[PDB]
Amino acid sequence: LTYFSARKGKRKTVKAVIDRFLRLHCGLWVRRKAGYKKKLWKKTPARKKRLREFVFCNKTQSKLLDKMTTSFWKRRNWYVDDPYQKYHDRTNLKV
Amino acid sequence: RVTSWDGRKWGELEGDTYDRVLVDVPCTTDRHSLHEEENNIFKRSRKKERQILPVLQVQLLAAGLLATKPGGHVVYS
Amino acid sequence: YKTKPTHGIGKYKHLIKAEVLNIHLTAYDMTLAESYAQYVHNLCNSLSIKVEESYAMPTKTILTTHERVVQISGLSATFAEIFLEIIQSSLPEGVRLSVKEHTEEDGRFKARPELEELLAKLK
Amino acid sequence: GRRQGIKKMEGHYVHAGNIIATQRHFRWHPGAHVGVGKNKCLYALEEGIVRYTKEVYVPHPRNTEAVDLITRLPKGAVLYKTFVHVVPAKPEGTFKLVAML
Amino acid sequence: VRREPKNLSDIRGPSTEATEFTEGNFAILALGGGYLHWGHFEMMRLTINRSMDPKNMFAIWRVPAPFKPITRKAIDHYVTPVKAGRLVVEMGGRCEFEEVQGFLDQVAHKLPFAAKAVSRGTLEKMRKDQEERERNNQNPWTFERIATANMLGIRKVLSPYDLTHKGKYWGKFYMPKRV
Amino acid sequence: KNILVRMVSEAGTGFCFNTKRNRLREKLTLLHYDPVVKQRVLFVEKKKIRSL
Amino acid sequence: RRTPPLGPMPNSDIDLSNLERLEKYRSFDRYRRRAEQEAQAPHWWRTYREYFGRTQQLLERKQAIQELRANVEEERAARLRTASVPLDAVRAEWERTCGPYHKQRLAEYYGLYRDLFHGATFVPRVPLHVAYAVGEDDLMPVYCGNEVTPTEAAQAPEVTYEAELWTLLLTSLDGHLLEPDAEYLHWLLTNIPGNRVAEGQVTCPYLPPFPARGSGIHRLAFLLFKQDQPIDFSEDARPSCYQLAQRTFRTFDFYKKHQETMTPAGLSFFQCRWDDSVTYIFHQLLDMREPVFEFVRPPPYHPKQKRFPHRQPLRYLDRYRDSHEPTYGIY
Amino acid sequence: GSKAVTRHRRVMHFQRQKLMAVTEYIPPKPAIHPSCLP
RNA sequence: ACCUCGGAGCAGAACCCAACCUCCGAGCAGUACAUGCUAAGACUUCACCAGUCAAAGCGAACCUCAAUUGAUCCAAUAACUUGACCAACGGAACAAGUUACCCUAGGGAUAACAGCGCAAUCCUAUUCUAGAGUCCAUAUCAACAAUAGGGUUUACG
RNA sequence: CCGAGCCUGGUGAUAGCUGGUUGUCCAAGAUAGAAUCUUAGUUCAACUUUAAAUUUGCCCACAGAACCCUCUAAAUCCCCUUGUAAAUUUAACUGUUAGUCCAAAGAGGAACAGCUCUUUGGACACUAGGAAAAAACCUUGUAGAGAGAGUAAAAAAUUUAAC
RNA sequence: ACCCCUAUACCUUCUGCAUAAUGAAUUAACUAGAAAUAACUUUGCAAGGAGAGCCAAAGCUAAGACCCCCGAAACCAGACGA
Ligand SMILES: C[S@@+](CC[C@H](N)C(=O)[O-])C[C@H]1O[C@@H](n2cnc3c(N)ncnc32)[C@H](O)[C@@H]1O
Ligand SMILES: [Mg+2]
Ligand SMILES: [Mg+2]
Ligand SMILES: [Mg+2]
Ligand SMILES: [Mg+2]
Ligand SMILES: [Mg+2]
Ligand SMILES: [Mg+2]
Ligand SMILES: [Mg+2]
Ligand SMILES: [Mg+2]
Ligand SMILES: [Mg+2]
Ligand SMILES: [Mg+2]
Ligand SMILES: [Mg+2]
Ligand SMILES: [Mg+2]
Ligand SMILES: [Mg+2]
Ligand SMILES: [Mg+2]
Ligand SMILES: [Mg+2]
Ligand SMILES: [Mg+2]
Repeated sequence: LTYFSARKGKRKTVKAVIDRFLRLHCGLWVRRKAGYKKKLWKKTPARKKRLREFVFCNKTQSKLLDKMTTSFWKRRNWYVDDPYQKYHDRTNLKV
Repeated sequence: RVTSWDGRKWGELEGDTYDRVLVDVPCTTDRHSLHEEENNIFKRSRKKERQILPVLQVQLLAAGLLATKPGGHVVYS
Repeated sequence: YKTKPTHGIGKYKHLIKAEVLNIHLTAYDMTLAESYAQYVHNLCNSLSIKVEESYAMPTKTILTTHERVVQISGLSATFAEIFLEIIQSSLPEGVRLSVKEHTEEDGRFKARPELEELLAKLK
Repeated sequence: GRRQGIKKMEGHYVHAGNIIATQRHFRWHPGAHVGVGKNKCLYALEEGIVRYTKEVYVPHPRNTEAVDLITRLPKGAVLYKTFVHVVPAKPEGTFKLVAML
Repeated sequence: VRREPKNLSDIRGPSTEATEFTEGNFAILALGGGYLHWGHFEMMRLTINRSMDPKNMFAIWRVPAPFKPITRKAIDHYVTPVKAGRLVVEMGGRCEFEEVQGFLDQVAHKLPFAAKAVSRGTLEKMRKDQEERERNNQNPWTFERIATANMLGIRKVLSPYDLTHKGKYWGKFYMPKRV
Repeated sequence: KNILVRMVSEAGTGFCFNTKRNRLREKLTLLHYDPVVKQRVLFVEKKKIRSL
Repeated sequence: RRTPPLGPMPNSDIDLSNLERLEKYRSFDRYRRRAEQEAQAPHWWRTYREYFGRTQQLLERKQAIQELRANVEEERAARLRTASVPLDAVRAEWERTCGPYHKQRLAEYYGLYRDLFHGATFVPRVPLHVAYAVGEDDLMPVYCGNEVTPTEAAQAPEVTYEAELWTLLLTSLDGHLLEPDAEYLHWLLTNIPGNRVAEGQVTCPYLPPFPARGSGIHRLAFLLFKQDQPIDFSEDARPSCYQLAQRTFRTFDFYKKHQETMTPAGLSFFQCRWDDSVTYIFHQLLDMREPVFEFVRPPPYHPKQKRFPHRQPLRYLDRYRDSHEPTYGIY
Repeated sequence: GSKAVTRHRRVMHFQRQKLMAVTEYIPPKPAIHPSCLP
């Protein structure tokens, strides 16, 4: 990715990242399952449900995603009626 | 009864058990070979098969003649 | 588990194995022959005598008589004495009593379950 | 390979839903408070402690393939299978005073 | 018709089969492990038959006919595996040891493994002397005690078979002097 | 050999699902659960999607 | 490596060289019976059980049976299978014979013997009858383990049996509140003049069963004692309504003191839940507010929360959330 | 490396050879030789 | 001839692991149509992606099969859904030959000669006495075998 | 100096390839694998380091972990006690992953070659003594001075035909 | 001083390598680690921090401390050459 822009000399975000992942303010990232729209006739219903769910990403994936994205995307946003509002903060977390 | 084993073994597996046998041995598949390209017996890479083709035929025929009843009828095609 | 003293408690197939006279009972009446065949078979079962088959070949073309056969095996020469005496005494109505033997010229259609282990031992 | 084996050994504490064992064929048979999956996979129906015992086997009357074997078996004989059990640890619930009314 | 991977384990260890005198006084005891060819057997039959008359004295093949296949750049021939201790050829009848020993040991000389022509008495004699020697020993230290106890950490060097072998066998070779 | 085909419901209209049938078989009328009406209703063919 | 078996291994003895001569379990049921027999037999290996732990009478009987089957009209019923048995008649004379023997099992199943007398079982010889009067027309029978509402059991029951002194006892085994082991004493009668009950002295006045709300099913037993000679009972029973802490006692300790004097003869026990009547017992008779109990369940198990909950549905975070309402921090 | 069974006599590990040296048979010799005794 | 997935010969008893090679199969089929929705806790082909089991709950009723498979973008569609022998099977949207006219960066001489290892092949001597030598084992030959040594050939490594 | 002249410029072209990389001192510190137009390289994992938080880790005894195949060894998993002091989690980066030889169980098809491949263990990229020099055999590790002392491994044996 | 005893030059690429393979006649001078996110460390202020913008559920401001040298055959544009 571009560490120093040629116009302004600041970092740039990889837009491939932004249209695939949701980052929560706490530091987690959310993705969809790969192939959730693919060939559903042959898949079993349990398999289908496992596909529909929005999952988290492990530490390294999360680290890589944060490097590929600017500080703007990491700020706290007070959207009106976002369905992900509750998930922004953690609860009862000791290490 | 449907079984997927070597036809040659039948001679020593079952004997004097059948009154009627039909033996349709693997052949050069004349019409099929002239028309069909893929998996052709005449493909030059698979030359080795043809060298061991004639003996196999005898073997398979024999298995039938070993399995048939005394006075039993075998037809070979 | 092998080292534990409970080993081979699950062994079952060792208890099983995975590996001759013919009696003629011809009668003209078709209500009689099978009844006596039944009786002889019952006597065989009671005294632990092995039975193969009760085969029937078709009626002779016309007038018309039909044959009922019972295959028996495991009979000793000494035990034959008692056995044959009873089957002679029990004769209902002028029924021809025969004792025929397999003369090595008299093959079976094997079942699919039986064939697999036969193939395994063949090769 | 398929990575099939014993997941929880003897005297292991097991929460409900945990996998006890995975198997291609029926090596270990489900005992008390142990459910079997589609793929013969043994799981704990209750929280507790896993035990392995030998128990005498009677197949289902409808299950002909095993019933026939029983029929061929000589008199005096009994089949033994290895069975896996979860002994539950905590009682279902307790009664408590809410109010004096 | 099956090819076999070469299992050399057959030659290893003492012979537990055909180690008993059967209706015969004289036999050739194998002192080593080797494979017999058909050529060996050809020599065997020829020499023994031409030496003594079959009417007065009788010879017995105490070894199976060759059936172990040999693969050579495909199977070409068959061999017989023999461990040390097998009586290969038995001989009996109204005869004396002195007159048979000559041709018998001569026939044993050509054998690929070490071997000895022995009588019943002589064979049992050497069994007796060996088992006397082991109780007669003046060495506190036997291979047995050390190997089984794992005394010097010797198991690192040793094989698992050694415990069974008592240290008397090393490859195809049998050492009778070893205790 | 088989073909994948789309099934639409007469009742609780606006729901559909996919199924296999042989090409050689007759046109397929079926009974299936529709969560729109929360009832078991009849379904009918409209078109073949793909051949499998 | 092998370790030799510690006991006779199954199927070891029965094996033979030949199998063809031997009889097989031709029937499924044959094997089933043998398998059941094997389950009762103790074994050296680990087993499921370990962890989940006069002459003239015969003569009369044969005569009566022969007399019964003699009548052709009697046998005509059975062959048409349109035959009946007198239910009441069977019940009447069963109690004399096999009544107490069956009743023993029920008492030990309900664990009366283990709770009352620390496992000291007895056979209840006397056919004790207890009835509870409801209105004027019908009276509720107390059998062994029957269900009776305390609404019906609000007054003294009518007790009848064959007799020649006695002691009558009613206990709530599980009814007690302050202590686990202890029991309440409802009403005690001593030195009962045989069949007549009323003439015997009233040591404790009748008190109805009072099982609290949501405390489940309560078993209450009648115990009868064969009193050979009268005893003065200085047990500090004071008739008044009562104070519960005085009604608490242990049946085991009570019988311990009077082991040699009297012995039990008959038991009858009934089970009961809470009813509206129980409310009036606390309010009127006890002058206290009603205790209410709930069956709660232990808190659900969740594994320790991780910082990065990889390949988990989004709802993972909601498992460790305590409230469902939004929060704002310093904002 | 080589196979455990060889046509020739295989050379041992030195340790094993030292063991063979130590565990050799020793015959008992009497104080007075038996042939010389009457 | 192969490249992906599952077996068979090797795998001895938690897991994983007999390379390479030589073979057998798979790119489905049949049956339901609640192959509905939802959700504790777990398993996992040594990463990720993928894959797998499942209590309780809401609504109804009184699956077999060893593998049987394909990411993203994008395209089609009102939506629901669908799309590759992308088989080089973690898949570039779409590209073949020849070079002794050849070039550059390197690696070796993992192709050959040179130098090394074994001694399968080859050469030599002994050991046994068959059988020749018109009689006669050992004047001289020499059968079936065993035991040694050298590193001239031919292969193998 | 022509399979496409020469000069300047783009141009500090590009180079997973070769070569090089500059004071002192101390400390911790090695060889599971997976995908890859990939095996001369990357990325993930494993190992490694630092800092942090907190509680168990290592060694383990009983009990326990399969039938079938026609037969089964050294063993392994799990594991209180015990002897011990480490372990998991969290934050942040790099770097390494072409091994060879020996003992054992095997297979390659020469009973097989410091020949190829799988597993268990040892040794070698760290010091020192010994076997003749000596990667892998044996003895031995935590560092300095001494013109003190005790030790470890540590030197091959053998000689022959009369009757 | 030598004689005595002990002692297989250096760098770099390979698992060993003594030695094998590259590099050095020698002297002097010159000749090669450049930066972000995020963390840590030390300050100021603190539900607020910052000399507009930005961040904030103890954070924010400031500082400290991390990312080499030489080398192709080529390709293109414009001149110059019989
Ligand atoms: C020529 S086709 C039979 C003709 C065809 N089924 C008919 O009825 O018209 C013979 C088939 O036998 C199969 N086959 C090959 N080897 C065999 C064997 N050893 N035993 C039996 N069948 C064999 C081949 O795959 C081949 O397709
Ligand atoms: Mg295999
Ligand atoms: Mg995994
Ligand atoms: Mg795996
Ligand atoms: Mg439910
Ligand atoms: Mg690929
Ligand atoms: Mg030319
Ligand atoms: Mg490269
Ligand atoms: Mg250090
Ligand atoms: Mg890859
Ligand atoms: Mg690719
Ligand atoms: Mg490449
Ligand atoms: Mg422990
Ligand atoms: Mg290398
Ligand atoms: Mg290099
Ligand atoms: Mg050099
Ligand atoms: Mg000119």
